Amino acid sequence: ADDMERIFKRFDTNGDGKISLSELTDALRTLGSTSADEVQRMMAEIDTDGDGFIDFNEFISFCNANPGLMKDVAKVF
Repeated sequence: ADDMERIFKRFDTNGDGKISLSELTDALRTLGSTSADEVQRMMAEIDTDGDGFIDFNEFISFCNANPGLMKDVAKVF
């Protein structure tokens, strides 16, 4: 099982290692999420400097998985 790891490695298929948040924040609701806009407008204030990508540390900074935004999203689809 996995909460965010099931998504991280999923988006981490480019070649470098980071994931385009702009694509993640938009590739969440399409899976069944709900609070996608919560980061869609705060993906550059959570950690990302502005480039539009994240290695891992910056990716987990948003994956609080508190309310169940990530704890119940990697199993949805």
